[PDB]
Amino acid sequence: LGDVAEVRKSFNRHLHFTLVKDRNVATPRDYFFALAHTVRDHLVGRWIRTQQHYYERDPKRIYYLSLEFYMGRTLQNTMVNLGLQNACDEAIYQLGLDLEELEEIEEDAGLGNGGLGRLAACFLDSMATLGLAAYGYGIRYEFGIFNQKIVNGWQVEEADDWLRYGNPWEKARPEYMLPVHFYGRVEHTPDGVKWLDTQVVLAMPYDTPVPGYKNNTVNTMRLWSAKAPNDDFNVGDYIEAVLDRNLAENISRVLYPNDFEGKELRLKQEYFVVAATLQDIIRRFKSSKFTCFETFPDKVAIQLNDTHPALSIPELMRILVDVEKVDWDKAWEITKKTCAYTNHTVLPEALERWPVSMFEKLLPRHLEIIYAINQRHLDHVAALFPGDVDRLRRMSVIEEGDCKRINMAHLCVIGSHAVNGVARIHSEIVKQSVFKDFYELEPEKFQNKTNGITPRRWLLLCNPGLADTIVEKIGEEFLTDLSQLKKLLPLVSDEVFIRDVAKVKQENKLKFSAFLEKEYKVKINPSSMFDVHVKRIHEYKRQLLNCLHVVTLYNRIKRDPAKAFVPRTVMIGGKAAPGYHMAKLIIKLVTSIGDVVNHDPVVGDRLKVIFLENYRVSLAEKVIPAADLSQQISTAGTEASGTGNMKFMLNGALTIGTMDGANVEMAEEAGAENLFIFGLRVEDVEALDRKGYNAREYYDHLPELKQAVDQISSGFFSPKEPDCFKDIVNMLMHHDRFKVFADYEAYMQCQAQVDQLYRNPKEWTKKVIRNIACSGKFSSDRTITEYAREIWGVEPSDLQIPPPNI
Ligand SMILES: Nc1ncnc2c1ncn2[C@@H]1O[C@H](COP(=O)(O)O)[C@@H](O)[C@H]1O
Ligand SMILES: *Cc1c(COP(=O)(O)O)cnc(C)c1O
Repeated sequence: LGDVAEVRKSFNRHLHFTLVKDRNVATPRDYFFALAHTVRDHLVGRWIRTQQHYYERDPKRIYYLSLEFYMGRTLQNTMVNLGLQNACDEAIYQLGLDLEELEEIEEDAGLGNGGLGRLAACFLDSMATLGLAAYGYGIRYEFGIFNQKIVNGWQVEEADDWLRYGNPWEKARPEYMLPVHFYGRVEHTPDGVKWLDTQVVLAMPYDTPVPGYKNNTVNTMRLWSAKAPNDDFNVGDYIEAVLDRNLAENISRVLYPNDFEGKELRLKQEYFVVAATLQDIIRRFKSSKFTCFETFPDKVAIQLNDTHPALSIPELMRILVDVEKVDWDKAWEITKKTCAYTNHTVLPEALERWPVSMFEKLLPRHLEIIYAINQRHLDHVAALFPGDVDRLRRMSVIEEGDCKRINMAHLCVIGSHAVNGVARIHSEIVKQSVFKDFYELEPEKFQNKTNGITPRRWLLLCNPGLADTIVEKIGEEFLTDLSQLKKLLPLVSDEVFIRDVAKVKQENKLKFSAFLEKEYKVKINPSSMFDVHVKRIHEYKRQLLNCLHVVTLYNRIKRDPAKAFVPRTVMIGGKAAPGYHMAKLIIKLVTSIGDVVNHDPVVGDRLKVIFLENYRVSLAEKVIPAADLSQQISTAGTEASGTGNMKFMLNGALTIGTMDGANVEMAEEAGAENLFIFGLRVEDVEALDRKGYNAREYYDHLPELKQAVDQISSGFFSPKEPDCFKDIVNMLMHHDRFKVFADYEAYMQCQAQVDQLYRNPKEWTKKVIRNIACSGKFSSDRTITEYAREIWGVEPSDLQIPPPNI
């Protein structure tokens, strides 16, 4: 291989010319950067051609607007999409360095927070792999969300300085800079509408390449960085200047801030993307090779990932009507046609709203436009449904209450040609209840796009073991098209293949066990069940339900210490919101139970509790390839979809969960007999809510529940602070809105079936091979082809990029 040789040549010249350092003064970070730069060079060749090919063969451009972009680590994905993974592994070894060591040096891209963020990052790869003409638009947050640190068993927020040493992937484009306008006043001149006396913030773009698997199509991600305009002056004009400089800087500083009026910043953040993005979008349309804006809805697609970029609608109206001199009605039919919405937040309350006063002050022009839109619309409603006063209020963009407020979700539907849902079941609720009146008027608008996960990151990267077990028995083709996993369905009875499936899982379990032993300092039993419950630390996610399970499990080994019980390694990961009092207590409860269960000799190795500190995109790639059991035990009627569960199924993990969200469509895809479904279903939940839930009906009338709960309340797990979980008890007893005790029995007797199925080796791995065979639907490429066809009006892989030279 001359590849292995070539990688070694460029690494040295990068270290010597780009980094300007010799091996004698180079840190492992200097070694990562030199490697990262070598891998980036191979992307550049495609990138330049891909972006010039789009200018040349002018296709319709897709624009994914999102605040969240949970990208994670780039190096590994980049060299796998380039096939150099093996050549680099050999070349890095040849330089007396470990690739795995360098990969761990790389920081997590502090651009996401949860499911919405990863959704974006997966989608971005799929569009690239499917040869699409797409772009990712977002904010270049400098400090991300935060780093989780468990101090004395509690969560401590640490600042994420992931840009301290700088990203070796992103390329700054200060020449493509744009102005974002704020505050000021409006004026109606004979020429047009003019927005003057405005405060200006600079938008500086940073582009990061998005490579496609195998294909020469490498897209671009434009993330904007807030900067302030430069310059006689007094103290009053010095202090305001130095303050304004910094205030602009904290727009692209931290994701989802609280500060209490850090609300205006969150609004400012949204308009910073919207304005910057759209000006750049339009610029590309008019800067295209060879009255002008008629071809706009045929050459531009704008997907509004949740209510965050809801301002794109009145902003596009603004730019077209006030700047481009376009007719309102012409520009409005364009707006509707060039905009598509997606709703993740189920039930009409988590739906984003903003006071009119706050809009009156910050975006006075956008308010006029929104007011105008929410009239030409209401008048059309008064045409179809005359005299219906209560429909008008139910459908208005402007809401009433303690003060007038603009419902951004209404504006998203009124302004979009297609509104979609994340899961079939969820999507129906969006139609039938969330936007009931908008649905009747236009049912053809409302759609569904079931979410997906990229098979490269969530399989080829993290679990190459399981991948190669499918590669030689099917052929690589399954990586392009995931539905080809049903081709291994007749291998449910193949004797040589079944043991080779568990061979991979165990070869992964040991690697993660070593990580667990080294980092957390606990004796890990690899022969035990790898129970996992990694997600947002929230009450509706029911982390406490899994707690109660391990409490009874601990008491069962204390009751019958002789009994040969099924060994486990209960893993609960995730992060609590900084203000969330209850979720912080929940993290403490897990650590309190662990400091009891792990530090006990009667228990030994048949039970280990371990809270996963700093659950990220990098950590998920470690835990999921080595996980036996997967928990998605959320209260039914809450989880809309969820993408986590999908990563497990593909990596050979039996899921436990209620009949809600992604669980419904998985049990539909693989059969409810092949998944540990338990607890109340949506209607039973509805019925219990009709009954009027009481906790004492469950606490007084149970043996091992009473024990487990009065253990927590007594302070059996917090001996030095016996009243530590007072608020946890008081909740589960009086103000528990996610019926935790109502699914206690159901969860445990379900867990008994889980316990017995794992007692048998072949029948567990047989039920597992069903899950891997049915995961095909849950491909991100499937969702992207569905967006490209049912919404964006584009042909997948119709425009392919040829191999260039120099
Ligand atoms: N006049 C032009 N001739 C050839 N390529 C261009 C031109 N303008 C832009 N491009 C391509 O488009 C990319 C950057 O422009 P944009 O797509 O507008 O961000 C570069 O990769 C260029 O190769
Ligand atoms: C996949 C993923 C999620 C989403 O999982 P859910 O169960 O849908 O909440 C969240 N966070 C990280 C870091 C992930 O990798």
